[PDB]
Amino acid sequence: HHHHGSMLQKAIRQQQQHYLSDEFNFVTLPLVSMDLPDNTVLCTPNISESNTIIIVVHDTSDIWAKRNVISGTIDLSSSVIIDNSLDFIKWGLDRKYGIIDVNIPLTLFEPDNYSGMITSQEVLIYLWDNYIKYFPSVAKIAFIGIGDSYSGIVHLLGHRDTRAVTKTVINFLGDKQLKPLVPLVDETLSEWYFKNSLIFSNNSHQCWKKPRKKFGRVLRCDTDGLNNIIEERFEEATDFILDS
Amino acid sequence: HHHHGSMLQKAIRQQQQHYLSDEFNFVTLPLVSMDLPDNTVLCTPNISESNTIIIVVHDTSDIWAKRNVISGTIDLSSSVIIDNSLDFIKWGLDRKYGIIDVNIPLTLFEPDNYSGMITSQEVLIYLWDNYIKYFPSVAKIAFIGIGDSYSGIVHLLGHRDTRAVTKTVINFLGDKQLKPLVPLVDETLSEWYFKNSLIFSNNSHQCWKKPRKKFGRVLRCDTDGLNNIIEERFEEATDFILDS
Repeated sequence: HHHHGSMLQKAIRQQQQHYLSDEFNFVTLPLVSMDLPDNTVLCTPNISESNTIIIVVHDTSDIWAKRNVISGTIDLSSSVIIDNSLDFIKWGLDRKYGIIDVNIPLTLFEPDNYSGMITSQEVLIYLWDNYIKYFPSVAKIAFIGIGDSYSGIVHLLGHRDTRAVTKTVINFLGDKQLKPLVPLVDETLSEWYFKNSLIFSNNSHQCWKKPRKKFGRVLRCDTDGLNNIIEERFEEATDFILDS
Repeated sequence: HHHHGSMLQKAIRQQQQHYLSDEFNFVTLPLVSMDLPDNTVLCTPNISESNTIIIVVHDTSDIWAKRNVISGTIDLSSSVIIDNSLDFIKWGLDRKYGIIDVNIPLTLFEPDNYSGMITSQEVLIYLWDNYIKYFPSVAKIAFIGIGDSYSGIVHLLGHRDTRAVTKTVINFLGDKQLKPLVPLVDETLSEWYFKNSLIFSNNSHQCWKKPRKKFGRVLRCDTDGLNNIIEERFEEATDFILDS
């Protein structure tokens, strides 16, 4: 039986690309000279001329579907995309913010997602060095990282001076492993990162079973599951964003 | 939550198209002037110059995947295509037969698959009237219909004189409804159809809980599930094929 997991990852991002184009006319941010698909990064038009930007980073979205229990096969008509960034996108558009949506493919068929995290680091560095750094009108960025993909955000904070425009970082972690920030340029960054971040994790997390300050203010949600903790704490998150 | 079922149907057929091209260099049979995708019908090269053709008709393949039980989401790395026609394709290639593979999209989001069956009827009529009818070297066709898609086959038998080249029809039914053949051109066809068909259905089927001759020799397998009854009776099927 032939695996179908990679095809699915691309099918998911492509339907997302479709909705975001039809509904809010997003577009692609050519991440040329990297062997990643075009719709990896998507963004509001005239993003270059935007004041405030929300940048949402995530791994491929989950698919929920019922499953004929004994055949074990997936009910195609019940299949839906659980898009954890869509509500942040709609929230920011409704305040005329610039939106950047980054999609990082999961590393399937491997003990964990180390490699996906590395890709996340590389894409956010490309984004910052070739774009954004050359955005004239950008003032105030908020970063939202869903799942493992958040590694790319923390990496960028530590490997680029950034505090000129970065006002908030949010991480909806779930059951994933906490990402440390190890500053390279400035040690103040440790204190800044703790006072300007929210790291939302599953109630059932390994931690709390003592998180150190390099991790940046970890909070224990009352539920589990990325979708659940985002629903649970979307207001606390957006609240925290606006006060910066 | 946005449905994802249609995208999936196209993603499945497209990975199939990939394997069949890389592994046996299949190609597309332009079904022009119909608003169906290119990879609907796929076939061995030089099909026009083939003596014996196996024609395998099926609905979109199932996807099996484990599912994180409480989040309810699908394990992408465990996801696989359950391709019920692949073993017939490999069986026929290993005897140098011509292969034609027809894919009919399921009608998702509707009480049943009436519409898909109608599409199946239309594609096999297009195939027979614009192609095949004009194949010089074709002698001996066997039809294999998986699931509801078999309706297109029965329809063609009754709406076109066909017995010049059709030697066997096989239907791996499962739990679907039996397709009657109502001859239009010739009444002998009822007797021919019963003596030249095998209709394999699930042990748990509605029938046997008395099938009439218009249905063409229904057999009760010992298991349930298309994949299971094909595994169970692949030899009986191929056996029945060769004796014609």
